[PDB]
This record gives sequence, structure tokens and C-alpha cells, in this order.
Amino acid sequence: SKYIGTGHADTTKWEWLVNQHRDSYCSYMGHFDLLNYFAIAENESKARVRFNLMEKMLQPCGPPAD
Amino acid sequence: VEEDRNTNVYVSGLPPDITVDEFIQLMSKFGIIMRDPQTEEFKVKLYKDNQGNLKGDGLCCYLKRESVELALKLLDEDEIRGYKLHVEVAKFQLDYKKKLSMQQKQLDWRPERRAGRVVIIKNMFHPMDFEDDPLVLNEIREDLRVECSKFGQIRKLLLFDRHPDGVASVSFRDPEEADYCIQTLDGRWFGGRQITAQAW
Amino acid sequence: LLPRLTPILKNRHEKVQENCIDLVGRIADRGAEYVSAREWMRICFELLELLKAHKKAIRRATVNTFGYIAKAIGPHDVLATLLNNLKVQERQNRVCTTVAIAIVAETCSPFTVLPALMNEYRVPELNVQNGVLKSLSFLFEYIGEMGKDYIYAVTPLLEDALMDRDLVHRQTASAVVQHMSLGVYGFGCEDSLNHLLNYVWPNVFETSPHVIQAVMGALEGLRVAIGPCRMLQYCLQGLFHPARKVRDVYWKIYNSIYIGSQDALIAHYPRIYNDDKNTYIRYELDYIL
Amino acid sequence: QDATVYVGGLDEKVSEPLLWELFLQAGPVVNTHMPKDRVTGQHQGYGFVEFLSEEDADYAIKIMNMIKLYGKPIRVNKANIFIGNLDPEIDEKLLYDTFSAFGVILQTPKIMRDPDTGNSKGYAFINFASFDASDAAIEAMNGQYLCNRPITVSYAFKKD
Amino acid sequence: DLIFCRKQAGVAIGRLCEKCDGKCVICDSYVRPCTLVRICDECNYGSYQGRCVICGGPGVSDAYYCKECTIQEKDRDGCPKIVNL
Amino acid sequence: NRFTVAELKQLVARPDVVEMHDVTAQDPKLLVHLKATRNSVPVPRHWCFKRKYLQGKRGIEKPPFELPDFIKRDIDYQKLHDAFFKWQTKPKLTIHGDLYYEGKEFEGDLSDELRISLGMPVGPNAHKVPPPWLIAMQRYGPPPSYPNLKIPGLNSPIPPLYGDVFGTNAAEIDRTPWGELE
RNA sequence: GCCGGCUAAGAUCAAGUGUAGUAUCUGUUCUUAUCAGUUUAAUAUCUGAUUCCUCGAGGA
Ligand SMILES: CC[C@H](O)[C@@H](C)[C@H]1O[C@@H]1C[C@@](C)(O)/C=C/C=C(\C)[C@H]1OC(=O)C[C@H](O)CC[C@@](C)(O)[C@@H](OC(=O)N2CCN(C3CCCCCC3)CC2)/C=C/[C@@H]1C
Ligand SMILES: [Zn+2]
Ligand SMILES: [Zn+2]
Ligand SMILES: [Zn+2]
Repeated sequence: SKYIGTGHADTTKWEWLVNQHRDSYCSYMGHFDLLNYFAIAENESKARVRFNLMEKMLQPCGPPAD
Repeated sequence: VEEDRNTNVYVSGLPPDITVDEFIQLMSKFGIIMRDPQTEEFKVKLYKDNQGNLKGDGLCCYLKRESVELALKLLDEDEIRGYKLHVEVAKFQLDYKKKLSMQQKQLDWRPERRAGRVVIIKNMFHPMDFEDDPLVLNEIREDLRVECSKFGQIRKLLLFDRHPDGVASVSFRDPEEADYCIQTLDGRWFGGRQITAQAW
Repeated sequence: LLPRLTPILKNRHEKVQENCIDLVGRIADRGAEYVSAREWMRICFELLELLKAHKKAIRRATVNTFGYIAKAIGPHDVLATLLNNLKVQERQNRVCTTVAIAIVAETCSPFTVLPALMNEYRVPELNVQNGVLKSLSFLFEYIGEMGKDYIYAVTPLLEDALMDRDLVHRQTASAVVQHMSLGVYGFGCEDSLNHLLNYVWPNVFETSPHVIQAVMGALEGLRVAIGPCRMLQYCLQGLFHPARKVRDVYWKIYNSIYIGSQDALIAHYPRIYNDDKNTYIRYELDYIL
Repeated sequence: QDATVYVGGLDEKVSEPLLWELFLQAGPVVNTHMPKDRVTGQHQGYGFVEFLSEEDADYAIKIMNMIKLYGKPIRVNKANIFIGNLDPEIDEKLLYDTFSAFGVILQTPKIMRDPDTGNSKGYAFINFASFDASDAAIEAMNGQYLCNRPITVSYAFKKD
Repeated sequence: DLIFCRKQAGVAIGRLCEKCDGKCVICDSYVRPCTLVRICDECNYGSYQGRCVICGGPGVSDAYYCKECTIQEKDRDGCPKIVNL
Repeated sequence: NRFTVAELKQLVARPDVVEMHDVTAQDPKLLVHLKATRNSVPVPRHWCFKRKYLQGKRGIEKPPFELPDFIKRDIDYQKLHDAFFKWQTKPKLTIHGDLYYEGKEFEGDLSDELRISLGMPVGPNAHKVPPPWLIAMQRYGPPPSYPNLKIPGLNSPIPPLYGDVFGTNAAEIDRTPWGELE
């Protein structure tokens, strides 16, 4: 429960999906050749891709329900 | 008729200063010794002369036959400090299920570990009632003992006559009987006052 | 020297015991052909009780000397005697017998111990099969990497024990699965381990604490030996079940899988489509250079 | 029932995969069924072979008819005198033609069938015109060599 | 009340007593000790300086994780000292 | 304010994975979608039962343990070790998604024994010895169910026939694996 | 288990015995009934309401 990203019987789809999006972005920031792949694919500098991922970290999957 | 399935072993020759405990240690080194179901005292016999004199022969029955064949190939022709023993399948010439199953359960492989039995009763008496009545405390102790005897075997029972809350301790042999006594004593009335019970 | 030496093994001083055991070990290692095998058998059966010593040096020397004596006189007779002793004794002596069987199987290759041990599981009587299962558990835990050649031989026995109604059978089979999984890792034994997971998994709905503890241990061993992708594949359909019991069990298993190897799970998550309100597709992984 | 062929006259050497292996050359036999007895726990000589198409079952019934399999008259079919141990390859018209040589038959004969398969039970009942044909069947046909099956003709009811 | 401490572990080495000398602190195994145990600073202070991590008696030798616990990275949690409340 | 089974079956791409209780979930659309992932074995099926996962029927009474063939064929030297590692075979194994449950334990060529019991002689060198089912095939014609089957005498020559092989199916690359030990 | 059923398919409430732990046994009862609320994946559970026939009695 103290670890961030764990769930329980009341976990919703939104929390699950934002958790996997957030650690996906962190894994992209960590691994050197995944960021290379993305920066070649979208034709940007690697610093720009890193900053874009950090900016996307705040609200991935949009704002929550109700 | 029973050719094999003989769990009795015959120890030919022994030191004439043999005690029963050294012998049952010698025999327990090779497995579990069957115990007489009605009683204690493992089924071990020291054959004796017309007097206290020790003939030097011994009988021992085992729970299983594999322990007999163990004693056959490990005790035969082996020396205790002074003498040379001889081991042979015993010769004979001329309640039940309960304890049988218990001795069997002595070979279990059940899970161990786990957590690894005293009930405290309060608000039962007062020190002010025992100042002008020397026989009320003994009658209250006898009533508490008669109440604790119905739930299980009470091993120790004490009553604090100098405690202002009326503390009493009942220590039984099993924690289930103490839990049953704490469940049957909680909320009950004793002497016009509501007494409480807790575990220890 | 040796028949004069064997009564000193029962002395109760620690230095005397350690030095006597070391001396008997050296003698058995180099001068094994000078004393009969019957006396060696008696000495090993006496050493059996020293595996319970409160001191670590006594246990270390006893393990060494037992290995030497077993290497000397041969595995067959000592293994027969150890199985007989495992059948008839109290708990601590049976545990020491299990340790001794594992030692014999490590010094003399487990090929020499496994057939006789599996032949004892054929006895139609409980408390004998459970002893065989405990011995197999400790054997695999003790031999570790050497077990990669013997997983195919014990798989049907573990199947049988996992289909059994007895609870100790399934708990001990789960312990065996865990030790076997952590023993072979990086050696390409995933087929048998997936096969055995197919029999371990139905026990997740068990209320008995010891059984569920052993099942969790086996699952965390298979997480290492088999990989987190398979575990996530086993958890996906239960993560959002309508019943709260299924959800509790599956989220416990999932949290255990998530705390270890959080990074690998990035490559294993299934695709989840966008709804009207929220975006769920990870688009970067769809790029194609 | 149309795609399945009922086989009768199987000995102890024939088994459940053996009939499917023998019927594999005739057609694609998908399954084989052998009903086990309650007292003996073995096959009663009659079984079924369910194929894929009805033409394969017709070819198996027209090819494996009155064959000598395991020393037994195996035959495939579409799934007061008493005759016992009769071959399942014969029909009611064949039994009426075989019984016409001894005496005259009053009507068409009937053969008993099993309640599960319905091909052949093992016994049959036939009625003659007079007692002379029954005596000729009990003298000559009671013990005659049939198609790899020793039949036995007896009287169904007799008054002392 | 057998609960691990689970605080940030420091530079202090865990100790075992004469009774627990060969044991693993987490799973209680005796086979293949692999990784040296580290404890936090509140477990290593003053009278607590040298003490068994399993029971709390006078330490005599180093505490170790087993190879099985090291493979599963169970040496990466906090202080493994058994603390009672 | 909850779907019905038929209503939810109309929304999902795969309706045959929908079940009775699936409409009672907190998020049935995600549940049904995960039930359709191209993997992910389902739940052990006895969660809703009331018999503690061990069925007390089906006659579980049976032999204790059948050792493998390699088990049967000092105690044995390195030569019998050689035997145990030459005879060692891989047993039957189930693939990734085949969970166990209480019930799933019970549910032109002729053999020499059947040919010896049927009274058929062995194949000669150069002669015609057909089975008694081959005369009907020679009279009526070839079977339409297996047109590629060959029989000696009709389609196959007499000198073919060898041992117990009385028929052969004649149906009308670089298959070597790449990296393998020599 | 035997040839759909013979009430060994489940829950529960009191007491006894006993273990480190799991447990084991006896009396029971089992709503034969309806509605509303709680709750359960659904049951379950709990929380409340609800003259006639026969031979002085019994049943509904
Ligand atoms: C179910 C088993 C029981 O829990 C049992 C181990 C234990 O619980 C009982 C209590 C007691 C006191 O009777 C016994 C305890 C422990 C033992 C007998 C172990 O020995 C010791 O304590 C002495 C010391 O810790 C080291 C012993 C040692 C090196 O043999 C240890 O095993 C090993 O380290 N191994 C075994 C594996 N072996 C191979 C060889 C290749 C490379 C190294 C790893 C794999 C290397 C050496 C365990 C032995 C006894 C189980
Ligand atoms: Zn460990
Ligand atoms: Zn300690
Ligand atoms: Zn700490």
C-alpha cells in the first residue's frame, strides 16, 4: 500500500491507466535507446522529447470522472 | 500365526548394572517405543532373576517394524561401555483406537510455526466487603473455583483481596478453556455487580 | 585410532566435539579402506544427531564428515537406512534425516537418490508421502543449479501431489515448486514450470493460511523463473472480476508482481482503447521508423 | 445413427482403437464406442464406429460385411423355435431364405436387438408352419455350420 | 508483533547470536548465505550497538541474506531488524 | 441503472465471453474487454462453487503412483547412469493456458496380433494374398472416402506388400534446421 | 457411493475435549410461509410488519 502504483479491489480504470502511463514515461526517460527511437521518429532533439514527456507527466489520460 | 509384523525385539545379554532409563534411551535411539494404551510406561520389560538380580536380558516392543529392522542392523554386535549386546526378533512360546491413533499422530508432518491461557476477571469483589466479613472472601474464591472448574481443568487460581478493582487470575491448562470461561464470564453478574473477563 | 576415537563423539564439550568430527572426517576422506562399512554406518547414524547442534562449527564439520562417509561407503545402503529412519521417528530427527538425504544426494549425484525416493511415494499411506515431499523440497533447495537435469523426473509426482485432497500434500508441493523455480533460473526450464503453474494456480482461493503462504511463495518463485509477463497474463481477467473475493486475491498477487520488476511490466501491458472522455492508447510505442 | 455403423461379432482381441484402425481404410472414422458389461466389465461383441460422412459408413458396411476378424464373424450394419449364437451378418430375409430349405415359414422372422445399439442381441425367434419343420430344424439346423458361428436351435415352449 | 523495522538502512552491519548464527533473517533458511545485512541507525545506537537482529541477544557474527532472498531482491527493503511493540 | 446480458452483448465486439455475473461488475466494459485479450487464461471456475475445490466423487480411488518407463528400464554404476540418461524422455506437458480442475482427469495398415487372430497369413514374395475386405473393393470399386489409398492387386503391384503393410496412402524446401549440434 | 431418488450435498446457535496451530464430538433447529430495508456477483443473513376443517382436543 505504501508503494506507488499498487492497487486493490476498489481501483478504477482511470487510476490503473494513469499509473501505467506515468511509469511508461519514466521508463522512456530512463532507457537511452527508446528516447533515441522517439527522437528519430518525430524529428526532434532529445532534450525536447524529454521536456515534452515531463510536461505530459502531470495529467496523462485527461482530468478524472464526475 | 503372525510370522512377520512382529514389532518386538529381544536384547540378548546386557550389563548387570542396567537401569530402565538407559535401556529406554538405547531403544528410543532407533524409533518410537509403543506405549501401553491404558497407561504410561512404554512397553519395555527388564527380565529379572528370582531376586533383585539382573539376568541381563531385555525386551522392547516398537510402534513399527522398520524400527525393529533398524535395531537389528545397528545394535547387533555393538558394545556399550563394557558389554557386548545381542539383538534378535523376540520369541514368544508357551481406548484401543484412541491411543493407537494418538501414537500414530506422533508421526505427522503437520505445519509448525504459528503464534507459539490465563483469564483475568475484574469488578467481582471489593476490599471493603472483606473487612467486616472474613468468610466472604473464601466463599467468593470457592464460587470462582467452582465456576472455573466447569469450563476446564484449572491449574492455578488467585484472587487479589487488596486490589480496588477486584482482580482475579484463573490459569488453566488449555487456552480454549480460558477463552470459553472469558466468553461465559463477560457481562455476567456476581454478587450484584457486573464482572468483566479478559484474556492474558 | 578410529575405534578408540568413536566413543569421544558423544563428549559434550564443543572443542572436543569439533576436533573429533574433523579427525573422523579426515580419516574417512583418506583412510576409508581401513575400517568395515558397518562401523561407518554406525558412525553416520550417530552423526545424524549432531545436525541439531546449537553451534555452527559443529554443524559445518558434521556436514563435511557425513559427505565424506557417504562418498566412501556408497549411497545405496545409507539411503535405505535413512528412508527407514525417516519413516519412524519424531519431528526433529525426521528433519535431520531430510538434511542427510539432501547431503547424500549432493555428494553422490541425485541420479542415485531420486529413484529410491520416488519409489517410496508409491506407498499407499499418508505421513510417508509427506515425508518424501519434504525431502524433495529440501533436496531441490539444497542442490540449486544441479536440479536442471531432474525437473522432468519429479513433474508427474508433483502433479499427483497437487491433485490430492490432503492440504499438507499441496502445501509441500508448492514449496517444492518454489525451490525448484528459484534453483533453475537462466537454464531454459520454462516448459515444466508453466505446466506446474497450471496446477498450482487453482489453489489461490484457499482459506488455510499455511497453504496460501506456500502458494504465494511458489508464485513469487515462478515470477523470477518464468517471468512477469506470464504472471500478468494469469492476473488480467481477475483484476476486475465482479466478486470482491476474486478481486482481493488477484490484486494481492498483482501487487506482489508489481513491486518486483515494475520496469518489465511496461512492455507487457495490454492495449486499452480510448473512451469519449479519456485517452488511453500509448502512441509513442506505435511509431514505426 | 446414419453416419455411424454398428459392428457385431467382436472377439477379445478386438479393441476400441483397433476397430478405428481397421475402419480407417474404408473411411474417416471419427470415433469408436464400445459398451462395457456390468457383470464382466468388458465388451459384449457389439460396438459402434461414428464416421464423418454417410458414404464412408455405407462403404464400411458393404466392405466389412461377414468378415473374419479375430476369429469372429464381424459385420457392419446401418445403426416356436429359438435360435441362439447367430451371426449378425444375416438379415430377416436371409434367415427366412435359410429357413425355407428345411420347412415352410408362417411369416417373417424377427431377431432380438440390444436396447442401446439396436443391431443384434444374439438370439432370434422363428415360427414354423407345422411341428415337422420344427423337428427338422431341431434335427438338422440345430448344430449346422453357419457363417463362422455355431447356431443352436431349440424349442421355445414344450409341454410334458 | 513480529514486525520488521523497514527503515532506511545505513552503514551498520547486522549481527547474529550464538543460537541464530547460521540463520537467514527473512526466511529462516540455513543454506547458502549470500548478502551481508545492513541495519538503520536507530537499531545501531548505544545499548543496541551489538545485538542479534532475530532475537536481540549479544551478537557474535555477521547476519546474512540467503541466495534465495538475494535472487528475489528481498535485501532491498528497509532495516530487517525484528522489532516488537 | 445496470446493463442486461443481452444489452451488453450488443455493445461488445465479442459477445460469447459475456456471462451471467458480468453485468454486475463495477466496470463491465473493461471486464469484457480484458476477457477478450489474445492471451490471459480465465479464472479457476470454482470461485462460485461451495465444495472447497475438492470434489468428493468421480471415484478418485486409483493406483498410488505409476513411475515412468525410465524408472524400471552397488545398485547401478555409471553404465546404468548412461542407461538412465539415454532412456530419459520428456513427459506430457500442458501449454500456458490449460488450468486444472476437479473433473479433467477422467474425461491400409494392420497390426500383427489382429492379423494373427483373424487367420490371415503373412505376405508372400510374388503372389496374390489379399485381405477378405479387398475382394469387395475389387468387385465394387475404390472407396470414395479415400481415393489416394493403394491396395496390392488393384492399384499397387504384387512384388507393394512387405510384412504387415497391406496398403499405402499416396497423396498427390531446405527443411534442415539451422543451428544444431553435430 | 448405488440402481431421478433413497435427506451422508450446505449454514448455524449452546456446551464439552484438546493443540504451538488446525481442530474433534453432542444437542439441536433449519425458515416448509409473504412483503419492505441492509447486504451478497447472485443466494444467504440480519433488521420490521403481516377464520375454516376433522373427532373439549388436533391441524391449517
Ligand atoms: C528443513 C531443513 C531444516 O530447516 C534444517 C536446515 C535446520 O532447521 C534445522 C535446525 C538445525 C539446528 O538442526 C540445523 C540447521 C542447519 C543446518 C544443519 C545447516 O548447517 C549449518 O547450520 C552450518 C552452516 O550454517 C553451513 C552449512 C552448509 C554450508 O552446509 C549449508 O549449505 C550450504 O551452504 N551448502 C549447500 C549447497 N552447496 C552447493 C554447492 C555449490 C555451490 C554453493 C551452493 C550450492 C553449498 C553448500 C547448510 C547446511 C545445513 C542445512
Ligand atoms: Zn532468505
Ligand atoms: Zn538470536
Ligand atoms: Zn531498523
